[PDB]
Amino acid sequence: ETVIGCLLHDIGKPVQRAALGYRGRHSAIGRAFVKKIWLRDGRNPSEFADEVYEPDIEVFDRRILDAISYHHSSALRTAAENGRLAADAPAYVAYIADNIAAGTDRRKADSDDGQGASTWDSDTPLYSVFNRFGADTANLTFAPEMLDDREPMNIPSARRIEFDKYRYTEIVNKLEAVLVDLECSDTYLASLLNVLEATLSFVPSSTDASEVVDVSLFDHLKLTGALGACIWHYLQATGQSDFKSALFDKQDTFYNEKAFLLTTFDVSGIQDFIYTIHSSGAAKMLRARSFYLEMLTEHLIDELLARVGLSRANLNYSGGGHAYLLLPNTEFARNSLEEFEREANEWLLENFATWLFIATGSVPLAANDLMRRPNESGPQAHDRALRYSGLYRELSEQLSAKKLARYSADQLRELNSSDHDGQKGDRECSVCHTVNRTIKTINDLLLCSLCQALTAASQQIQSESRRFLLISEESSDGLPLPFGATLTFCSESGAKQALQQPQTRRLYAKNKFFAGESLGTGLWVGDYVAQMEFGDYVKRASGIARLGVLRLDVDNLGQAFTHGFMKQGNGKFNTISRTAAFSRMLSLFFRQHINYVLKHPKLRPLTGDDPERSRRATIIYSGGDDVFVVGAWDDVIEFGIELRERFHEFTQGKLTVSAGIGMFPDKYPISVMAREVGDLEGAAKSLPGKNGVALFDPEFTFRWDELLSKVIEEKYRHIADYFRCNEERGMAFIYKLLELLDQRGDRITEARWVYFLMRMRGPTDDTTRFQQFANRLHQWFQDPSDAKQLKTALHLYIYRN
Amino acid sequence: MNSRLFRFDVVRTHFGDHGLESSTIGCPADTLYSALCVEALRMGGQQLLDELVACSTLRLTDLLPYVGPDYLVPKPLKSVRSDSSSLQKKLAKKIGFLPAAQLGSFLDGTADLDDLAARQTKIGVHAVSAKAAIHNGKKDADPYRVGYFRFEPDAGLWLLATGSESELGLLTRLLKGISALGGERTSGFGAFIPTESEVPAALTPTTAAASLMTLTTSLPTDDELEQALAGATYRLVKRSGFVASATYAETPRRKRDIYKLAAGSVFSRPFQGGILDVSLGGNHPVYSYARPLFLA
Amino acid sequence: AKIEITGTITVVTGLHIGAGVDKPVVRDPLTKWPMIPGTSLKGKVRTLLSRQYGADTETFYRKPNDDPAQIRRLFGDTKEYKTGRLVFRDTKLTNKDDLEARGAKTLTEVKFENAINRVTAKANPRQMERVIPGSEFAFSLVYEVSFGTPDEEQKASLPSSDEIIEDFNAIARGLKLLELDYLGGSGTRGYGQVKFSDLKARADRSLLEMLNHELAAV
Repeated sequence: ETVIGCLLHDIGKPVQRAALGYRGRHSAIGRAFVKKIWLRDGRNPSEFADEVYEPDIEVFDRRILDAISYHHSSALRTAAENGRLAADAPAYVAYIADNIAAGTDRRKADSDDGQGASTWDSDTPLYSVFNRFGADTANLTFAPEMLDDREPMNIPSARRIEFDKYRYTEIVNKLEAVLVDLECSDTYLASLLNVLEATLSFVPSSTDASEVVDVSLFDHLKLTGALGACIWHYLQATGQSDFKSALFDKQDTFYNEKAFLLTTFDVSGIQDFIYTIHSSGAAKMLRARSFYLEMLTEHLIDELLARVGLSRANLNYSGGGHAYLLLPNTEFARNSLEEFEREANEWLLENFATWLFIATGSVPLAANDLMRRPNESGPQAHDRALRYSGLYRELSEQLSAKKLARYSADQLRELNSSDHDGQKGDRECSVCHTVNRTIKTINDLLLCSLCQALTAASQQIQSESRRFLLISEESSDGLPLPFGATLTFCSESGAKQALQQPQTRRLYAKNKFFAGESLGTGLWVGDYVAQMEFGDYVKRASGIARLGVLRLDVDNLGQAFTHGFMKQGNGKFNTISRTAAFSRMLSLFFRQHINYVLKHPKLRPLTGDDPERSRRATIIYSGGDDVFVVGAWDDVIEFGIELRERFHEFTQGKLTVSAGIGMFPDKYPISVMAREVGDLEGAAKSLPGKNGVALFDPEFTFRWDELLSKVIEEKYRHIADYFRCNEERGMAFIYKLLELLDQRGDRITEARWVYFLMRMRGPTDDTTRFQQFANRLHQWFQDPSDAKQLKTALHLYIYRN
Repeated sequence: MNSRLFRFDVVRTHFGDHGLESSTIGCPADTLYSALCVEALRMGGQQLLDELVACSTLRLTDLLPYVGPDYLVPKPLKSVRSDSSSLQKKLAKKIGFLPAAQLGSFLDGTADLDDLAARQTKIGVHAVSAKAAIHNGKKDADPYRVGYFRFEPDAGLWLLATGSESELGLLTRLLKGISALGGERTSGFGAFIPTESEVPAALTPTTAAASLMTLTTSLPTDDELEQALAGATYRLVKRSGFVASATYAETPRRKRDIYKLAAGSVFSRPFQGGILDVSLGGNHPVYSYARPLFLA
Repeated sequence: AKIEITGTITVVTGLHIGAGVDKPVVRDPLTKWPMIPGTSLKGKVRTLLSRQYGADTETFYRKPNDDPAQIRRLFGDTKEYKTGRLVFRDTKLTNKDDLEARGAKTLTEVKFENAINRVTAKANPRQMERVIPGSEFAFSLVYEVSFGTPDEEQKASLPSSDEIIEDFNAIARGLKLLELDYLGGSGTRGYGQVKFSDLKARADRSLLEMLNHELAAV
């Protein structure tokens, strides 16, 4: 109840874009925006008051409404030099908050016709975050429509979006849903700081046309808290009993001071936990332990929060076990940092010995090093952001030492010579294959207590209803967590009487960011489970019955911000709100927008015959850099290009990918279901253009433009179409064909090529189109790369049937 | 003392890690020395084993790849000074070995990475080989999926071993007659031919010569672990297994679960190695090797 | 040396060792040649030689773990484990050249098959991939000099020339039978009759001449 002004001092943009009849600027809108609706009053928003000197009304009613008061750098005079507001109000906390935010965020872009001010507007859209990426400048405009979790995914557009009502009576009625619960509870810093991510994701914070606005409200509203709730945990340790004095003479105290701390933590060994399963559990436990490793992951930042009460915007980055974190550069937090890193690690030696080890590096951070200085030319603005790389490359070389000495010597010799429970190796598990637990041999296989626990998850966790959960404290039932916690899965429909208890350590919900009510502090998760077990996607397929694998990682993601801004304009654009934006969109593309491209797809060149025949695959983990999907081979190989055709519509030619798709039988083991498809994104990532794909082998390595055009829609859309009408014709003829493409380096194979070609026509078929049907297949034969596409086109039809 | 360079012809092999369907290129010597205390009972009389149960006067390396004429010594775990791009930051962990020279150029971010990773696929392929399982009772037979490693046609595994030349002469007494190595060796796997050649003297044991890079998954004593850890760039593995051998003829049980250090790890100070014993319950001692050997 | 018996297994009809082209052969992933795996030459002979030495005297053997001594002397087990005395060379093709220089082009032909359902006389075709019926494979197998490890404290029982000649008459009837039977799959239909040739005993000097005559008589 002392950090409340971190968020709500920017509410003056969209209310006059919704025409609720206020007047004045963003300080005047929001200081009466929470006067019209929050106090349950039925008055008109066109005549609200300015300033009251009431003695009996305290902070909870006055300075909650007066937590904004004055936030911009031009109206600092009234709240101080007329005595309108004293130091014990959080508006001063919110004044320096947006000042250090927009002083490090708001900069006009490099246009021709400058000196443009940002004022009251009701038409302007946000533009693409990917404009400044690359040596080209795009003009694509993020249309500020509704984005609270509907089908489809929302894409950038080039035209100027028409200003309507329907999406904007929907935004304010969403603000009618969760901005009426603004009361003295937990819903301050956990509820509001997630459900406004999607609503305010395409809405800009400015008006100026001498700039191209890429930062939204939320990537600035996060930075109002992440620099505002940061400094409050820097505040009383630095010696402040009056907030005016830190902005009356020491408003330029951060010339060379360090008041911020940039940290990380990574769980090194996420992938080599999920991909060691030797037996049964290949079908079920492959998804559950990845669901386990992502579920304590969000809990793993949450104990670095629960010790101090920071924001969940302090994770500016999140996804894949990794979470960049900004802290105050005090020493109470730095001490309790290493309390967090070591003790959770100290818990890990009871359950997972040498797999998971988390570790935190640190960079003490100034404030002038982010902002572009006055009078920074070419040889002067270039040296400002070299240190902005120097807080990342010399943050990676903080955890390029912790990942080499991971355990103390007093710790390992506890475990270096032990057999716990003192028993025999007749009881030894199958999945996690450990010995120390009494192996409770259920379901006719020796499975440990952990492997017993994950079998209890998949009764309800991969079903399509029980995607809610609960983290309680250190109890017996559930999945065990560091820092005194269990982890469970349930529903919160009729079990809210177990969700209104104070024995809940952490609370979450599923993908659907549920406004109106609260089903949990939800995050972005994987709910695409068509059927539960892996065997149900080889039990239906007319054609071959092969479980198809898919793994795909976006290339070069270490150069996403270190060298992804500094090639166009000499890198003045390197700032925290411009770099927490694409890492706020990747938390929707690879975590929620993949549910659109899977539940109702578009491209169907193998299956066809229905536009919204759902993809029968199942994604292992929707998160971050890497997507892992396994289903039947049929739906994956179309969707594996189709998702990339929802990827080249966002980066629009700057970010590259390489995927991997293989086909495997049902009972195939996992430990070589990820060591061979680790060559299929291991060979087409070794492409000179790096934007390709590799199917079924390292010798098929094809570009993304060479695959959907040359292979399928040219060559596969040649073969099975002449006997489209005779759909059941001899594929016992077509496996003669690709013998010849292996012996193509012999001379008479030209003769045998045309020989077998006109061994198909005659008087028993329609031969109006046969001379060209072999001639297309005759010209493809001679070229030493035309048939390279052809072999895959032949393989698609024989594996389709 | 001399040392011994051991050139093999390992075509297919299977050193598992956590089961059978995977494999490893390296044999951490607690797997190799345990063979020398089970492929000596099959030649000696349990006197050759008892000659070398717990002496550890012999320092031997592990079974690391070689591609052609150059030893593929391991990628050390030292902090690279990658002042270059982040792709070759990531390209280091996709590289397990490198030739005998480039390590000093490697450690400061001053080296190539798309030739060493380009000789990864010159070592050999991580293959698989499907097989069909038991007629369990009278029912339908299952498969069992077992995966291996396959070398290139000009590779194998190397070894450097030194110590007392009498107990070194009994290694080459054993190895000229040690059969198919690896795990699943009663089938065609792990078979090879051991040959002797003169060592590279560029790879001397620098136990205190300011190059504290080992060539063996090893361990010091439990107390002296507190001394060799302040600047240790180390990784921990499991060296577990099963035991179920003659003179121990009961239900198969396990070795004791140990966690030795890495095999190319670089430390702060010199250390000693000793034979840890992993017998938990039962008659004859079974023991892990942990006696390292160093490198320039 | 050890007693490492060589061999030259010649296919005489076509052989199809499943390795599951829809149903391929065992493809050596280096040279894309045909091989014979070490466990389709071991795990077949156990299903024969435990029904020739066993199943003479009305022995059932419902698992491979209760088989007789000179089975489990040679093949080993999980309960008693005398010794694993037979380690087989996983073997692959000898002459790809003279097979192809004398006319072949593919090294793995395709055989066609049907399946007439006897309800409506309908043909259901099927394609089967064999090896070329002249595909001469080389072969070896390793018997050891075998200092036996005694699980009892009857220390260091090395077998001399007494017990070892009984197991030479085991593999004799191991591979006399395999010349008169299968090696591969989709059986009772002519797939993959083999013919072992040029067998030799290979390593004392007095012992060796009788070691031939078990295996020469197959």
